[PDB]
Amino acid sequence: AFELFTPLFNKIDQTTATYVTDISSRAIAAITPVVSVGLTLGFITYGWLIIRGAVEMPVAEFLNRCLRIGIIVSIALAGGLYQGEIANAITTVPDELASALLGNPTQGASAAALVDQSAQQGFDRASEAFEEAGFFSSDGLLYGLFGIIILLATGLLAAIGGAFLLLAKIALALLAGLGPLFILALIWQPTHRFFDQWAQQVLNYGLLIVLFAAVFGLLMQIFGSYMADLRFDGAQNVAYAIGGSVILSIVSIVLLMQLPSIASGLAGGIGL
Amino acid sequence: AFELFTPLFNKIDQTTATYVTDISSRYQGEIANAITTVPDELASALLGNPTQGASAAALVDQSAQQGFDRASEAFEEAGFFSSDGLLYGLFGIIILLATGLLAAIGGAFLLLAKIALALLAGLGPLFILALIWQPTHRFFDQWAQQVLNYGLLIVLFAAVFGLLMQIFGSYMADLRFDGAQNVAYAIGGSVILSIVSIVLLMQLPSIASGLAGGIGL
Amino acid sequence: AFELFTPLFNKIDQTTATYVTDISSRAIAALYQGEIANAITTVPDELASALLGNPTQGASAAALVDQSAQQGFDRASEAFEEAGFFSSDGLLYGLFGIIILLATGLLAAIGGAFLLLAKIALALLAGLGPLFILALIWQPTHRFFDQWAQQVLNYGLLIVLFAAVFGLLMQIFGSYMADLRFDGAQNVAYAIGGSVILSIVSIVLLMQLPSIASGLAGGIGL
Amino acid sequence: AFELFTPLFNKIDQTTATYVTDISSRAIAAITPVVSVGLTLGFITYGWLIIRGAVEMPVAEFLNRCLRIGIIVSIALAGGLYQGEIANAITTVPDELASALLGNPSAAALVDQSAQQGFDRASEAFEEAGFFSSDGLLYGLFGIIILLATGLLAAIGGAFLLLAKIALALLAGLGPLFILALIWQPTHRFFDQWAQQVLNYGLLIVLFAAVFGLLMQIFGSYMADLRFDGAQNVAYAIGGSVILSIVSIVLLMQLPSIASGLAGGIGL
Amino acid sequence: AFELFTPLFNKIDQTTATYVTDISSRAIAAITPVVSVGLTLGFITYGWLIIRGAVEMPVAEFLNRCLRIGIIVSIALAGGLYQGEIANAITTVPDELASALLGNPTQGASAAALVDQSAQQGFDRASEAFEEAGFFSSDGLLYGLFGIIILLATGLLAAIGGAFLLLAKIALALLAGLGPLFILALIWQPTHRFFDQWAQQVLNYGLLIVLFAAVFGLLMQIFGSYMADLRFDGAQNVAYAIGGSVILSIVSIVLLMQLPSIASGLAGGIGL
Amino acid sequence: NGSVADMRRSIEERSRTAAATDKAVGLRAYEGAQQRLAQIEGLMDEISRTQDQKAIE
Repeated sequence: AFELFTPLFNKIDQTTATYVTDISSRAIAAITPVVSVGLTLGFITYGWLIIRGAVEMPVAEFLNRCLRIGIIVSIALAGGLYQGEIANAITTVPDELASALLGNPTQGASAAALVDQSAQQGFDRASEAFEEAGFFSSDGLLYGLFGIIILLATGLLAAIGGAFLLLAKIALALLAGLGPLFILALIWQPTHRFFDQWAQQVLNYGLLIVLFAAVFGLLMQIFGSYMADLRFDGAQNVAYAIGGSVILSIVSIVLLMQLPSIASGLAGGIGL
Repeated sequence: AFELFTPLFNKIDQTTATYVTDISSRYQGEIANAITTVPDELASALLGNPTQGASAAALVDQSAQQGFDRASEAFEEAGFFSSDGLLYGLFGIIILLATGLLAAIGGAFLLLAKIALALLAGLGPLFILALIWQPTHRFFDQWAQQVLNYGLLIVLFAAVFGLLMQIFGSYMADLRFDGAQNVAYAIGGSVILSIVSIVLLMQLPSIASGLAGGIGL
Repeated sequence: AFELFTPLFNKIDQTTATYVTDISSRAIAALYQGEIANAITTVPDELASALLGNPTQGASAAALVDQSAQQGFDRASEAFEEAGFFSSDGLLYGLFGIIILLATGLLAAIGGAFLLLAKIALALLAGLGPLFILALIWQPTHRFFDQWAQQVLNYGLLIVLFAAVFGLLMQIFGSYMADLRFDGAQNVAYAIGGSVILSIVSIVLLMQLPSIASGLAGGIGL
Repeated sequence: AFELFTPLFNKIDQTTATYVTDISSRAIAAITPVVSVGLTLGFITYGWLIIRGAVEMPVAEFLNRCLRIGIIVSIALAGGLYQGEIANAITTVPDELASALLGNPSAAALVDQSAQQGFDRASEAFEEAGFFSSDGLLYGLFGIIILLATGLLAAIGGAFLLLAKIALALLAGLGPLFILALIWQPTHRFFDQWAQQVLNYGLLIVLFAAVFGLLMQIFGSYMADLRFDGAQNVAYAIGGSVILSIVSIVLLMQLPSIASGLAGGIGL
Repeated sequence: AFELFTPLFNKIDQTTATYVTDISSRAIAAITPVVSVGLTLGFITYGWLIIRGAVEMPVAEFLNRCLRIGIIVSIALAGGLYQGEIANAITTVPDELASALLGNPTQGASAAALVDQSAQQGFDRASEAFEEAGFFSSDGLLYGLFGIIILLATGLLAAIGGAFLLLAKIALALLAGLGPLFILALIWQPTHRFFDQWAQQVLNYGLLIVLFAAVFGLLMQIFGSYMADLRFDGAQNVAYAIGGSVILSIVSIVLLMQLPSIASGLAGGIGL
Repeated sequence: NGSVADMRRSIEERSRTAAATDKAVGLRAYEGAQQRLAQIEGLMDEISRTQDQKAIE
């Protein structure tokens, strides 16, 4: 059978798990006990000093500031449960792509799966064209050119969409890993802009992934159906079929090329 | 016959209707308004010759059909000459690619305009309610700016794309592989028309965005 | 003969007249025709001899583009004929013809389309002119006139630059292709390589021009 | 064997050494003694003149400002150790590309190996085309597609690596002129801009080395498994090749914008 | 031999001379005597009027202002030596591209010449491929495709580089021709920005011409040597050779594409 | 054996020489056939003058 997107997605997920997620988890685990005891002892010390000589607002400002620091540090250190958030993304892709808009019930499967199926339909048509080229020894390279055009259309469309999905996933993994540092930026007023920028990028790539998931799934399913109905029989005009293939491919490609600017623009439009 | 843009447009329109329009409703007037703004403008705004009645997808399909029919004739000639015939195959590939690329660019920007306008119309009421409170005024301002952007987009592509695609369709409809027409001249005219139309269309979106930004809002 | 840009330009001019210009003239009457004829004739005057140097008698931009593209397409047709002679071992000449045809078509289309864009934009701006000339009556609407003037300057500089540079480049390409021959004395690789190099050089030079025009228009305050 | 990136990198390194690193070393070495003595004599003379002339605060103003000028000049003239920095950049590329993300224990090597696998598949396709005299140009087209995919992926990645290396070398060479800019307040912006560009191209080089190594290794393995036997579908194999190529290409395209954006995001 | 960049550069140089440089030279020469006498007589007149009747600062302000005007006019009239600067540019390109970074002894060649030689090597390899295609009547179009690939790679690299060299030369010629109008713009404060912008563009295109000269010379020489080693014998892998050709071409094309942005950015970074 | 260029020259020489050899063999053989016809005609001239039975046998 055709299995390309499943191994590729598993490989990229293993790579990101080993290099971003696991390192972030290990780094948080290494600092959590020491920082916890140090944060507690520092709070105790500063309390004693402020009640014994330093400038202090005893009950309002000290409690409020301590609670702010504590809550923010609790969330950032809690980002140490990264394995849950990485699995959440890897499962957010298939749950949405499986049945959210397909309508036809699917028992259970993944997401890239659909890109693989549509690309398989296109490549099967290209393979049939190559077979026809093989039949006609000479006067057969025309079918070879037909197969090349089908193969290129399918490959360009699938590669464009899957690569932007990969970019979104990698960026989200890296941002989730680096999360706790920028959650700590909330504690320092000079360092609030770092959290603002991190949040803006997170929103950018989340919108990015939503838009590609939805639109790419729709367009690739349409392309897959069209190619699955293509035949080199005596009843279908070859020019009409190949032209429809290239038109669908290019239409989908240019739409998908407009989506990233839309995502970045929306992220910028929200203040943050 | 060649029917690609009509089914694709119907598919996208029904998908949009079931999801964005229907969810927001539970609108149809404005959705039909956009879906009819495309054909009424593309039919007769700049064509000059009075067409009886059709849609944007219809005209794009007819012009692409003329182009693809010429590619099919080139493929048939390639089939006749078993060897020394792949030259006609290359001619057919060039014709097919030119026609497909022009039609695809135009139809895809039309699709983007329609989808964006439908999504904005669906999300409209939130941004109309944004006018209640002074801090949330900028949300309505941005929504209005995007609405104007994509409306200008759809107007410009409707008009210019209809004109250019009709010109290309007529030119290809007069193309023939007889002994009286120069093949090089014909294929060169085809590629020049296609490229001129695509690059002209490539300039339109920036124009639409620039006008939308130029109006204050 | 090869006549593509002349009919296309005439078609676009008739459309632009009947829709943009005549409507504006009729509305105001209820003197654009001169401003439209001047815009159309600005292109011919510059292309014929301003930077071309060779004293062409009299022609239009579409004319020169058509002649040079005809030279290129004639060479492509000769390549196709040679491909027809060699039944097998002849598709190499077909590929040569495809290369020549694509180079000539790409360069001619890029310059012609930018010329068409300039003409269409200038005609539309001239038609909408009075609405923005009236904008000087009220102070808040002065910015509309400023923007309209800036865009007019942009597209006028655009049309001047493409006229001059495109004519020079396209005539150079036409002469080079007119000297190309598939005889036994000329290296086919050298000829096709010169063709593609000239085509690509001209194309990327034309690509840099619109940014220059917009930048100059922005540089002038307005 | 296939050796193309090793000779090219060595050639470029020689050109950068002879013409951007040595010339800077020659200029700094020539001026170091004379500028050193002149600065010392100027310190002495200015101290005497200000204690016998224009008002100055010897305890704080003179010593502190002289210390600032001295530290800045010391750092700027320590750029005369250009060979260390150029070799540090030369060592940087391979040490990271070899095992940082590969997990398998120079960088002008992995790209060559993956491209060799791809071009070997293309060569096998060309050989099959040779076998079928007619009805064989289909295999020629297959070989051309494989060749173009492998070549364009490798070329994009390697060319951006080359851009990063050349830019970092030029910035390191021009460094001292910009560390000296800390001396005067009006010229501080020049150091800020130089630092921002250094950060830009460092982030560029890290991102390209890591991601490009991963992607090119994946592509190389995939092409190394490609075979024109009777058991593998040709369309599937060529399509996977083009999809992997294009995916890697566009992913790499996004990276320069990312590097420039992070460099701008850091204040500097 | 392959000679394309030399004739093109000579054509552009003759055009830019005869119009931009020669018009400026003759116009300056025609006004130089008239402006000289007029400025002298105006200085005498204003001196007499200020010493008899008008408001004057006799020795400091009048002499200093006359000196400023005289120095500025003398520099602006030194533009009448246009041929010197046009030759300066046309020789700045070859001297730098020849041996500044190549490190090879130079007989005294130039830019168009070196581009022509390297492109000749590439096109000779393409011609040999075409010859091999001619030998194998059928089963020979593979060599035709090889030749097309070689031809396209060589041509596109040479075309990009030479076209940016041409753009730099044309832009510098126009700027030098229009220089006096912008040097007179320093007289009045409102028109100062015109001179600032003119200077910025001069710096932009000078940096462009420097960068393209150097880098394009190096890259095109490397490509020429590589193609000069290429052979269709039984000892070299055709796939390896063609792949190296396309890789070198694309590597050079994208590196060069980064250069215009770098030049514009440096010009903007310098205040001006 | 040898360089690929030598292989090319040898193959082209073989092709041209083969075509020329075919033509030359055909031409000379046709000359021989015409002489053969003359000989047959001569044998029939002898048939007219045959006298005894042994002679004609």
